[PDB]
Amino acid sequence: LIPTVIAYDIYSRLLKDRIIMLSGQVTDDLANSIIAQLLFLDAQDSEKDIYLYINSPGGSVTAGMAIYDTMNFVKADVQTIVMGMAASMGSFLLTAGTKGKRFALPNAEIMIHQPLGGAQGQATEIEIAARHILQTRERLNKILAERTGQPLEVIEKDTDRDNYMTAEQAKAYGLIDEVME
Amino acid sequence: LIPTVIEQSSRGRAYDIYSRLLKDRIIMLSGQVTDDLANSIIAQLLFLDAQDSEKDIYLYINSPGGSVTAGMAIYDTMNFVKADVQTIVMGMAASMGSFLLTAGTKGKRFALPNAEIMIHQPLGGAQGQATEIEIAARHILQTRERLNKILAERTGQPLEVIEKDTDRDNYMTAEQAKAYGLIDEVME
Amino acid sequence: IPTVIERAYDIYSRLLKDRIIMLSGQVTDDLANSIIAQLLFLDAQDSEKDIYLYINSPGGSVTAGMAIYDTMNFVKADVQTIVMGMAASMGSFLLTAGTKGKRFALPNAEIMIHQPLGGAQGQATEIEIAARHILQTRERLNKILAERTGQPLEVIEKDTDRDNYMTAEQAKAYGLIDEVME
Amino acid sequence: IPTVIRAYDIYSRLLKDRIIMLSGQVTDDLANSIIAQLLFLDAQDSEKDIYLYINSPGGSVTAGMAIYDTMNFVKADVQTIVMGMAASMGSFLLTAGTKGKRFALPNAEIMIHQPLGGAQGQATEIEIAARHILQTRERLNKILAERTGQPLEVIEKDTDRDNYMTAEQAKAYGLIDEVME
Amino acid sequence: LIPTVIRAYDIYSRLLKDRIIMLSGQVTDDLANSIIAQLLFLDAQDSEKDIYLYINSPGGSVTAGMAIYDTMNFVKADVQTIVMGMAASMGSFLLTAGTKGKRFALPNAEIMIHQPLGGAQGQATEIEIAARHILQTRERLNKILAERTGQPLEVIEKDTDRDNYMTAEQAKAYGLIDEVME
Amino acid sequence: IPTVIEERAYDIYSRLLKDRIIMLSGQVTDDLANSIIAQLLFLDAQDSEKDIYLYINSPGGSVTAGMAIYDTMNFVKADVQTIVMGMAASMGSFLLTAGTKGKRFALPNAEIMIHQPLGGAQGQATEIEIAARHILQTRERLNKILAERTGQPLEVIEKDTDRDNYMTAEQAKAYGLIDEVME
Amino acid sequence: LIPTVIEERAYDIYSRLLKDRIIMLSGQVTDDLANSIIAQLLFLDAQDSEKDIYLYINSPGGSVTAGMAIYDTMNFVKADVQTIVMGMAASMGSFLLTAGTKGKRFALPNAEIMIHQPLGGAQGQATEIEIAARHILQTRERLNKILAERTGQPLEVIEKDTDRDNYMTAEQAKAYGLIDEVM
Amino acid sequence: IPTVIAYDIYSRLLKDRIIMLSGQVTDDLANSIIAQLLFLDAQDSEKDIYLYINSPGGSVTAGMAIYDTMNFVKADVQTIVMGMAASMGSFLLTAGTKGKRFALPNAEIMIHQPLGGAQGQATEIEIAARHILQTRERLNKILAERTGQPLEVIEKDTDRDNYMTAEQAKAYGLIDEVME
Amino acid sequence: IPTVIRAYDIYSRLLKDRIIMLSGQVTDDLANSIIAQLLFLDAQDSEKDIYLYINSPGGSVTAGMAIYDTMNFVKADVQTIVMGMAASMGSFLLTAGTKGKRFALPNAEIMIHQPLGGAQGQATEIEIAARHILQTRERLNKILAERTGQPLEVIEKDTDRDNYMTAEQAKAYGLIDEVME
Ligand SMILES: CCCC/C=C/C(=O)N[C@@H](Cc1cc(F)cc(F)c1)C(=O)N[C@H]1COC(=O)[C@@H]2C[C@@H](C)CN2C(=O)C(C)NC(=O)[C@@H]2CCCCN2C(=O)[C@@H]2CCCN2C1=O
Ligand SMILES: CCCC/C=C/C(=O)N[C@@H](Cc1cc(F)cc(F)c1)C(=O)N[C@H]1COC(=O)[C@@H]2C[C@@H](C)CN2C(=O)C(C)NC(=O)[C@@H]2CCCCN2C(=O)[C@@H]2CCCN2C1=O
Ligand SMILES: CCCC/C=C/C(=O)N[C@@H](Cc1cc(F)cc(F)c1)C(=O)N[C@H]1COC(=O)[C@@H]2C[C@@H](C)CN2C(=O)C(C)NC(=O)[C@@H]2CCCCN2C(=O)[C@@H]2CCCN2C1=O
Ligand SMILES: CCCC/C=C/C(=O)N[C@@H](Cc1cc(F)cc(F)c1)C(=O)N[C@H]1COC(=O)[C@@H]2C[C@@H](C)CN2C(=O)[C@@H](C)NC(=O)[C@@H]2CCCCN2C(=O)[C@@H]2CCCN2C1=O
Ligand SMILES: CCCC/C=C/C(=O)N[C@@H](Cc1cc(F)cc(F)c1)C(=O)N[C@H]1COC(=O)[C@@H]2C[C@@H](C)CN2C(=O)[C@@H](C)NC(=O)[C@@H]2CCCCN2C(=O)[C@@H]2CCCN2C1=O
Ligand SMILES: CCCC/C=C/C(=O)N[C@@H](Cc1cc(F)cc(F)c1)C(=O)N[C@H]1COC(=O)[C@@H]2C[C@@H](C)CN2C(=O)[C@@H](C)NC(=O)[C@@H]2CCCCN2C(=O)[C@@H]2CCCN2C1=O
Ligand SMILES: CCCC/C=C/C(=O)N[C@@H](Cc1cc(F)cc(F)c1)C(=O)N[C@H]1COC(=O)[C@H]2C[C@@H](C)CN2C(=O)[C@@H](C)NC(=O)[C@@H]2CCCCN2C(=O)[C@@H]2CCCN2C1=O
Repeated sequence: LIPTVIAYDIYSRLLKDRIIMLSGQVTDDLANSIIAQLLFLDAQDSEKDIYLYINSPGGSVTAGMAIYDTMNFVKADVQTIVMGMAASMGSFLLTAGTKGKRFALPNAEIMIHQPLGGAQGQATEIEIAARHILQTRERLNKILAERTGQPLEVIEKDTDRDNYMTAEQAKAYGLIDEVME
Repeated sequence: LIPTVIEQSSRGRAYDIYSRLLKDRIIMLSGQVTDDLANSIIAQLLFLDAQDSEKDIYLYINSPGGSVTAGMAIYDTMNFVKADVQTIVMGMAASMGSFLLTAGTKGKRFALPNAEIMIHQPLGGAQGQATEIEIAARHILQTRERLNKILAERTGQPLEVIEKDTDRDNYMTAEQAKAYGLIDEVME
Repeated sequence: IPTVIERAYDIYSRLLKDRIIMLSGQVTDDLANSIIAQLLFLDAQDSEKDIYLYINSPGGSVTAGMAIYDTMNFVKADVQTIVMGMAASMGSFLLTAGTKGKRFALPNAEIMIHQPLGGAQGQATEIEIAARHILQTRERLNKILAERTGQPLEVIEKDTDRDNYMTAEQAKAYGLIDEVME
Repeated sequence: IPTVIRAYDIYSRLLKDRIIMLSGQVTDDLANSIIAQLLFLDAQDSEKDIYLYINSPGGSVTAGMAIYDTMNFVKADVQTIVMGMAASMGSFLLTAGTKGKRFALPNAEIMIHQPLGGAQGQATEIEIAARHILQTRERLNKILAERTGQPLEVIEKDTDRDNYMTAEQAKAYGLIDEVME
Repeated sequence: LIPTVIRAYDIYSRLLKDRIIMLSGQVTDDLANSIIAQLLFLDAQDSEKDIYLYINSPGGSVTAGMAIYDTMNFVKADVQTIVMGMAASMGSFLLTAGTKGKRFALPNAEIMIHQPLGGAQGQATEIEIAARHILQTRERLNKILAERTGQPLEVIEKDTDRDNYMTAEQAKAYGLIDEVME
Repeated sequence: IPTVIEERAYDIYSRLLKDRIIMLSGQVTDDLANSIIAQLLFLDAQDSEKDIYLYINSPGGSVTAGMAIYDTMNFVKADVQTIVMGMAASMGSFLLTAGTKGKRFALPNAEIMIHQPLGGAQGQATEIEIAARHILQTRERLNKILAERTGQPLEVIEKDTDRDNYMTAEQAKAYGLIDEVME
Repeated sequence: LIPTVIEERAYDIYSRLLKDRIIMLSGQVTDDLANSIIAQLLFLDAQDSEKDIYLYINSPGGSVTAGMAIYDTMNFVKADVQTIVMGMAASMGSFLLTAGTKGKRFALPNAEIMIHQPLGGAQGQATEIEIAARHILQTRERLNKILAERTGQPLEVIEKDTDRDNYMTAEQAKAYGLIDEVM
Repeated sequence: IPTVIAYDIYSRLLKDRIIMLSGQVTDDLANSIIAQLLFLDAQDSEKDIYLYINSPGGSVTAGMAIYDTMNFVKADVQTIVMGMAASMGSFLLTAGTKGKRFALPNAEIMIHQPLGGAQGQATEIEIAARHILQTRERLNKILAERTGQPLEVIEKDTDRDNYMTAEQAKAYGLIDEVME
Repeated sequence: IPTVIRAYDIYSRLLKDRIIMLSGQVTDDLANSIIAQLLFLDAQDSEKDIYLYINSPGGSVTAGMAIYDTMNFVKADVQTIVMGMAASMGSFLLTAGTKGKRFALPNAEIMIHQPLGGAQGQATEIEIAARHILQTRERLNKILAERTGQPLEVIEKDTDRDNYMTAEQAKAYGLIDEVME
């Protein structure tokens, strides 16, 4: 499945030029790999930018926040380019790229919505899970407000249901800085 | 299952066959278009344009289609790189496969003589509350409209013709696809 | 299912002799057919005496419900509705369709209103057709609710956007029912 | 299924008054019951009407055509009332009621579309199946044209995809004669 | 599911009092047993009055069908056959087995004729036995079709090679039935 | 299952049993065997001078259930006529040919099949040897009975039951399984 | 499962055969297999278009479009492609066998060759089924024309002969025109 | 799979012209065996090839592919059964070069008729029946040649599963020697 | 599976010192590996012994016989040590080691019993399969008789049901020569 060039596998070759591929569902396993790569790249050289290409429908909130926190932590600027899709945690990591350096390819789809979950058990247990997810929504929304410049109450209205945006629409909304042609 | 080839070289080389073809700027797009496939193709397109933007890239396609967004990722990458991207369909290019075929640089889109090409409308699914279904319907109709506009540009056909011709599964011969504008030449 | 006694009825049939219909569980085509048959039979037998429709239902098929709704309005007899336990979705719709002044809830009944649920699969065109259909279904039901409750249509839309659980007292205040019976 | 006092089950009591219930999916089993009932009622008295109440999403084309052919066979007029839903073969049977005696309750849903099927195997086998279903579409559409007064080419455009109609829309179109309030 | 009519008969039993037999759905051993019992009972009761066999069937077991076929020919009474909806495979075979001059189709009936279907697994010898058996079955059924229709045997072989759908009128023309009844 | 009126109301099979007809249809199981046996016994008690009619449409089934029916047919004082309609295979054909001689019939298009017993064994070598001895004894017993019922010599019955052997009604009359084909 | 051979260089056995211009087409024809065969065909022609390519076939068939991709590639490359069937070449396997350069299509003496019509399925609305039927009939017609050209048989003979599964001996296939010699 | 000093053990045996045929005969196994036979003949047609067989059989056509390849190569192909050679396994055993077909003393050899299945219309079943009968006839003729037995004996003896001892198989003509 | 330093995997290192590990179920695949190893080691040097460590619950009769026949074929003496368990074909291969050189670790379990099998179908087919498995039992029992010095009829009585032995019991019986402490 994965070609080699002269000897690196193609993804490792891209990493030599400070490119990280974030593809598919955001899981603990993917997060661990992205994080290792971000750390390695910042140790090697904190003056040169990192490029994070994103094509993801989302996934684990916590796995995403681990990547998010690691992006903010490294000294180097992290540029983000969405290609294809950035939905849910994918769009959250897109908008976390260093401001001025968050891009979408012209036909990318960006989607924002509320966190999804489940709770089962006694009334008390369901209340604890409800509190937890609502706190998670509130924390992510505050971050979105800061990343976009939109006020908090606008982010709440706009994430109530699945909200699909064009690359241009996302630029207008504040999620990205430029559409690259 | 995947054979390897050796190169008698003065610096000291064993490639798997697909990697040997990539040395000569050929990319194989085979099977269903998924996020994993898209990622590989995109990496390969980027790597080849970095290495040399003056020399063409050759994208061989045999695919029944797949993810619209994965496809659009590849489409946008083809247009991004400085190098011309030639496209050859062998066997089948259906749905997103045919869309990528016709996205090759104009004048350099080919079909092997017995290739099947098919175009249709996007497929999807939605479940839930009326409002959730309305959102999904809007989204897929916007996706149809965007892909149709690009097809109009890529083929020269007017938009309203593209709409009538993608309403149902539309199979074409390599010759029919040349006539229609999807490709430039049938190669013997 | 117990029997009572010289004629011998099953208990539900004995209640039907006194003009009581039990609507229990999911609203399906089979249940609708039975309810409708019972409504018709009771009206033929005597249109001057009221019919009592007891409801404990989480909902079900919109069209099966509408069949029952239309039948309730068709028969000359007044149809009183009492909710016991639950009336959700098409259940609450049928509750509020009872003759005005004769729609009741037992004190600890749960009433719920929301939007129709569905699914669509296939080509963009097919999805559009299904979307139009379910939105038209939402609109037609919401207009009927507006009439039944006295609430304006736009209030009904905001209030059915998500699952909206109500107390018997809250439902009386909202106009779904007329009285809470102790 | 409740009983009423001779002691009848409720559906059998309605049959004494010449009402037949067609509910749920049109299968061979359902068709056989409806057909038996239709035949019985016509034998018993051909001067008095039969009332066919329909709530059905459709089903077998051939099982439907068995009912259709029987409705036309019996001397007695067959009135049809849709309550809830008449889709596909359900709507076809609705419109087959005697003209002037086809009704809908006010909130009935009526749907018309083209026949559905499948075929598997050799090219020859697929061709035979394709010819068969196309001939079935053509026959049904001709009958619909007659039943509605619409011209054949209108019926073809209008059954191309799922076509949902209001009771009022169906009266306008010719499927039914009256909406009963 | 099955209504009753007033002595109190279930609807199928009431039709049997007037010498009508309903053959509906798949032809199985169970169905064959019922049809056969009914045919025998009716002939014992009165051999001078006709029997009416309504058919709506996609076919089924060859041997179950042959049991019904042999019984139809055995009884002294004429057996009229009417197809309504579908008579495919063994269904169409039993349709055409009705007494000549009294085999009917309703106008929109579908009739289908084809070859027998089967399977065999095992040693070469076992597969040869099974092949010989189903070919002999085909040949015996085709001979009887030839006789019932007036078509020569080699025409019946060409025409049953693949699924062959016929209109009521086409089936009249071919000899399978005598009249289309309006 | 339809019902018929005489005012007495029988289910159709029970009406046939009033006239001494027993239906053996489908697979021969312990449950079916129990019903057939009860009916045979009842009919003989009621009157041993009048014949019993056993209609058979069966692909076979349990050897021991079949043998229960066979033994009961021979036990009862009344003659048991057998008519095959459709199919009589394996134990079905064995019961067909067990009818009283001179009164075994086939409808003209009936299929009759004879073969060897089928079985299975799993476990230790000793356990499989036990099972093999048992099924071979079963084959030998049934073949002896078939030889007597048909008039064929044992060695012919062995060659002819080695594999599935389908017969026409006429072929089964020629072979000795039945007495007449009834038109 | 797959042994290796030494020459200071170590090849897996299939790769060693590819060094001598032999391609193995084994098992079902899928998009994955087609992609591998095609890569190999192109690589070998680039490396030297004057020396022949040897395509060994043991396949029951598979995807029509995957097969056509291999077919079109065989015709594209400058080098002659010899084809040898060993064991089986059925459906798309026999199509590829007969696509080898004329004069250089072989069968091992006990090879089985089978030709038939394309297989498929269609589900949905009448319109959708008509589209699918048209497509598969066009596919049959295209393949049959090619077979006519490759064998010398007239088109109407190819249509009668592919109506049902048609198994041929190596000698029968030589007689029919699908191959040139039995080796 | 252990290594020796660096070959994997099967590859080390192939350096000495030994091919292992183990387990079910499938298209994948046949492909590997065939590649190995071809490679060994190209490398040297004067030195023998040794095919060790432990197999319950499998695909008739896969087997015939191997059979035809054994006869094609110029080198003599010796066959040794160890454990089992049933159905196509026994057919390949007896295809080794005459005088060089062996069994280890406790080997089981079994011959029978081909197995198959058909489903569908009477015509389709007839086609399948003709095909499997032709396959039986072809394999039986080859067995007759390979063993020296007359065709009619091969037909009676393959009617049902027929298990043979290494000594019984030598007496019958399937192999030449039992090796101790 | 660890490696040790040339760099061998641990099993390959043991094979350099003429040790073969027979572990788990005896299958065609396992047999093929063992056989290849036995052959390789005899070609390399027929004067030095081979050591076959056994921990196996048994498996395929024919696979086991393949290993048995190979052990007898090779010029080199094959020592056998059971560790843990040698049941069914495992114990058969244990006792096939060169006499005087068959060992058990003190707490090894040895088990002998009869062959297991199955047959389905016609009486004739079952008789064939019964004859075959009885001939297999007789052939194995004869070899056990020779290997242990017990008479055949004792072997038959003693393999009739599962027969578990201690290392000491197995020495007494003749299956092995020594218990090694
Ligand atoms: C226990 C035995 C009687 C069971 C009751 C059936 C009944 O009331 N059907 C409703 C129609 C209906 C069906 C449905 F499924 C749901 C629904 F909401 C309404 C009905 O028509 N009631 C009539 C009396 O019945 C009839 O006239 C007849 C005879 C009866 C055996 C069944 N007719 C009907 O189905 C039809 C077709 N009704 C009519 O023809 C008349 C004429 C104009 C159309 C409507 N009709 C009426 O409304 C009559 C006139 C006076 C009031 N008026 C009923 O109550
Ligand atoms: C509604 C009434 C129907 C009940 C009839 C049952 C019946 O006919 N049983 C068979 C035995 C039998 C059972 C079976 F499961 C299978 C089978 F092939 C045969 C029977 O024995 N019939 C006798 C007359 O009936 C009896 O003597 C009684 C009384 C009855 C209530 C049931 N006896 C029996 O079960 C037994 C054990 N029969 C006997 O004990 C007598 C005495 C000597 C031993 C056997 N018997 C007979 O054979 C009698 C004398 C000669 C003929 N002879 C019957 O027909
Ligand atoms: C291990 C490395 C070898 C890779 C081999 C690639 C190759 O041979 N492609 C085929 C086209 C093809 C693709 C496919 F997917 C299936 C198939 F059957 C055929 C090809 O066109 N070969 C050319 C010569 O090679 C090329 O010109 C190049 C350069 C190379 C890096 C890959 N070019 C191509 O892919 C294409 C598209 N070929 C061309 O662009 C030329 C120019 C005009 C359009 C078509 N071309 C040809 O037909 C050339 C000219 C004469 C014949 N003519 C080849 O044989
Ligand atoms: C062996 C190494 C192979 C790596 C090649 C990567 C490459 O070409 N990325 C595309 C961006 C892209 C990403 C993607 F995921 C999909 C896609 F279609 C396109 C790219 O930007 N190419 C640049 C040249 O490279 C860059 O400037 C860098 C450095 C490189 C290690 C990766 N940069 C980027 O990812 C970004 C963000 N590009 C830029 O920073 C510049 C500055 C302004 C924004 C966009 N840029 C360009 O377009 C540059 C300027 C001129 C054209 N222009 C490229 O071709
Ligand atoms: C409501 C009660 C129904 C009772 C009738 C059943 C019946 O009609 N059986 C068919 C035979 C038959 C069985 C079957 F499973 C399928 C089938 F197509 C046909 C029958 O034989 N009818 C006879 C009259 O009935 C009988 O003679 C008797 C007595 C009765 C209790 C049942 N007999 C039979 O089963 C048999 C074996 N028939 C005969 O014994 C006579 C004598 C020679 C053989 C054939 N027989 C006749 O054909 C008789 C003589 C005159 C015409 N002739 C019937 O109609
Ligand atoms: C790592 C490389 C070493 C590979 C070793 C293989 C080996 O030892 N095979 C056994 C045969 C055998 C196969 C099997 F699958 C199971 C089994 F128990 C035994 C073998 O034959 N050993 C011979 C020496 O080897 C050979 O002569 C050759 C050449 C070698 C590459 C493989 N020959 C064989 O397979 C055959 C067929 N053996 C012979 O031809 C000779 C001639 C008469 C028949 C048996 N032969 C021998 O026994 C030779 C003669 C002296 C003793 N004598 C071995 O030890
Ligand atoms: C080629 C090797 C690549 C390894 C890259 C490691 C790295 O970048 N660690 C992050 C911490 C971190 C961990 C994590 F799991 C996620 C995440 F987002 C961030 C880091 O803090 N780097 C330091 C550099 O100095 C270190 O101590 C590094 C060296 C490395 C071998 C491991 N240290 C650490 O684990 C941590 C935890 N660093 C510290 O604890 C220091 C001491 C006080 C607390 C915070 N620290 C720093 O902030 C140091 C000093 C100033 C900035 N400051 C780094 O960048």
